Amino acid sequence: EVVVATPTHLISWPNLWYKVRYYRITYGETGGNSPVQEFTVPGSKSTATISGLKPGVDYTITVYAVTKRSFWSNSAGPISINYR
Amino acid sequence: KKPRQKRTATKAYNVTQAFGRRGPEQTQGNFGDQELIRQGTDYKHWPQIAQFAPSASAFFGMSRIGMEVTPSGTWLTYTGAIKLDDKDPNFKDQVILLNKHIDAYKTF
Amino acid sequence: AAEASKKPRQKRTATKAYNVTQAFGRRGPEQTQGNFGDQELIRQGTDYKHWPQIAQFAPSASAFFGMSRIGMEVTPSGTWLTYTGAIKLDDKDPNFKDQVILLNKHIDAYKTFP
Repeated sequence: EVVVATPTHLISWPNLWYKVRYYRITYGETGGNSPVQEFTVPGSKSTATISGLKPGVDYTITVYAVTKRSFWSNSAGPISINYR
Repeated sequence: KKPRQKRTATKAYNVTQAFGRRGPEQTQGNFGDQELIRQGTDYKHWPQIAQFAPSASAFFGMSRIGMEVTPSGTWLTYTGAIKLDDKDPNFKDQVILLNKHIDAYKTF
Repeated sequence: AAEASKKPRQKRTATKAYNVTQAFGRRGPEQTQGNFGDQELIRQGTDYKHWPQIAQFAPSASAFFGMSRIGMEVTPSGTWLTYTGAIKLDDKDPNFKDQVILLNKHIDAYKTFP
């Protein structure tokens, strides 16, 4: 809904969190008999490039915001997208 | 028909249709038990819940408002907190009513 | 100023008579302070010439509860209902460029007040 994957793969998301430190991005095959892979992006950026993968298999890119503790910590949650 | 933020959820037009499924995602609503999802503003205990919803003025006066720009588009972000009055005779029932609706979906 | 105050904070209407600072406290960086409004909006509340153009982004009650990440916080300062979300501007609307211009004016205004 808010996460976009513009081909050439470039992931982009709006900052919906209070006092973001950094992000944690996970990616692997939707379903899939592997664990997701995990890399970190500075607080200041809200894009990331994903290279590798495979065409034809579905992917789930999830964005996690690591943030200062606040009144909104308790209710926060990731953004995700599915593409191929 | 109406833009999301102006939509009224009713018996005809459920919370799921108007506001999407309840969910853990930052951009998903988390509030409402099965009964609320199904009745919206027709819900028996709506005005007990509605007394906590800000007016336009108070929305813009109390909250923290941001702007975020990306491909998906342009998002106006809002973040705030409404202080419950603990002298209020009905304080307890206000709390238990709110807590029953928060994160309800996780158990259904 | 006496009657517009008795209302609980979240049902108050800011006017020239009862202003944004009176209704809703100072603009500030603190987690429970507001940060929207230039000096004219602050002083004028809902009498601002362009209030309806800001109003249209305010959520109905249904939407407040339907869209937001809703939360509870229990602290020595008391018990709080927390809310966050995001409202998508329609960039297909003819006034989109103006909407952005108007809201920019106000967002974190207080930080460039003389």
